[PDB]
Amino acid sequence: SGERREIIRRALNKKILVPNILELMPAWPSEFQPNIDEVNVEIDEWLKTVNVAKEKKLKHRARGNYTLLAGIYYPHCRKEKMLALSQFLYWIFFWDDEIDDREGTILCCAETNKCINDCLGPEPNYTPPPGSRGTVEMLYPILRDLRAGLSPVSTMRLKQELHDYVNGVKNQQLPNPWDHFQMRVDDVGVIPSITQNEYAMDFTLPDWIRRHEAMEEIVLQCTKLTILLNEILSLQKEFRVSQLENLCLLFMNTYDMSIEQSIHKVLGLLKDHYKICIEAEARLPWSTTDEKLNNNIREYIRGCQRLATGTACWSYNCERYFKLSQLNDQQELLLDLSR
Ligand SMILES: [Mg+2]
Repeated sequence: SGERREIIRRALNKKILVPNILELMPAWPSEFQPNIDEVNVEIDEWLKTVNVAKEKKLKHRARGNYTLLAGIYYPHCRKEKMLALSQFLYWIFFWDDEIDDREGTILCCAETNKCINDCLGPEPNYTPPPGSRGTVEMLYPILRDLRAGLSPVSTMRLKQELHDYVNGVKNQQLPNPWDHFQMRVDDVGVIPSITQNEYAMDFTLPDWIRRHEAMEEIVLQCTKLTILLNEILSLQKEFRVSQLENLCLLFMNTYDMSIEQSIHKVLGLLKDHYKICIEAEARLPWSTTDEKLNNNIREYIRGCQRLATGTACWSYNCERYFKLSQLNDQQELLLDLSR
């Protein structure tokens, strides 16, 4: 932790201009669900019922505005689907925030995993146990509404992915950068939002295509790309609260890279994984005859891409990570690791 102090020292008050990450994924457009505004109104009415601190809810609604993120993740869904999808993102940010006490983390993950089993398992019960904490209580109806619009095929995936997320977060309690990177792969809750594209677009991907090596690769690359652009876009926010386990800082620590080189290395990894992913599209088992099947493969991988581009584009349109003033007229971001 002299280790800590030296990272803090080597990056304090550094200012780093970041190129528009969207440009690094040039073939993948960002779009906006056209009913975001009417959904936020309903999301606003709904949040009044959520047993979370009004001031915590508003900070998330104002600076996070996760309905806008859902609208970028699922820009082509119908508005009726937007409600549950948005509700889901408020849950995962409230829950993730409520964690960031070993005893209390263990207890909360156990209750959350139980909620997931109770809602998405084979003997469903959508009634929260009495005394449930607010971030667990709210999840019960949200998983129920999502389950109502998924096939059991997609349901089963969302169940595992959520469990994986929860258990991942329970298991986070200076790491080698590659160690940090890989556990974020088998943790971060991007893959639940790939599966929720099935809910949004009212289709199911057959397991046999999902297990195909190109499809798995595409999911892994878009998960990796989401993590990588998030490592850069969140460096300011986490450095200021001395969350020093950020891939950039960890490249600084392990390899004695400058922060500039470190960010630059992350930007190259992005470019690498973006081309790996594009190449995987050629190896997908596209059908010669089945249009609907091929329309299902297309929407699925569009959800994968939109998760990387959407995470970036949303971050460029909300204040969760930096103040939007920090963007120049080229969507370039001046990080300011001042404190
Ligand atoms: Mg982050």
